[PDB]
Amino acid sequence: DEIHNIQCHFPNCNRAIAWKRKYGKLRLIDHALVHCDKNFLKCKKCKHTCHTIRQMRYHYRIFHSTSKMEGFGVSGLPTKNKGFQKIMNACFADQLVEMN
DNA sequence: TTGGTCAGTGCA
DNA sequence: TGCACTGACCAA
Ligand SMILES: [Zn+2]
Ligand SMILES: [Zn+2]
Repeated sequence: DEIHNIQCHFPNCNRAIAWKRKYGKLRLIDHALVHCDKNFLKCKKCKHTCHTIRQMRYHYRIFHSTSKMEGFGVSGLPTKNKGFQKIMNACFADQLVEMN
């Protein structure tokens, strides 16, 4: 369970993500969403939507300073959506197989 | 300012 | 096991 870099397989993406098993899937999903033009992340306190989990972290920090960010793991994401799955499998298909 | 990254981990 | 959340460095 030592940190190893996982190369993103999105076309022309040169980013690798440092990864180990305790981390789980979320930071890989989060990087895959950088390549996504849909807005699958929906705020639970207002109508705002955005592309990545990280952007939603920044949204709660700035716009909902007294709220706890909740339900933004795998279990709370639209993992059965076909467009979502396409982006995931374009980036980290090997690591995001058992996502559902 | 925005937020992509690393690093981290208690508990089911 | 790995989920789903924490704090923080630093590029743009
Ligand atoms: Zn990538
Ligand atoms: Zn909001």
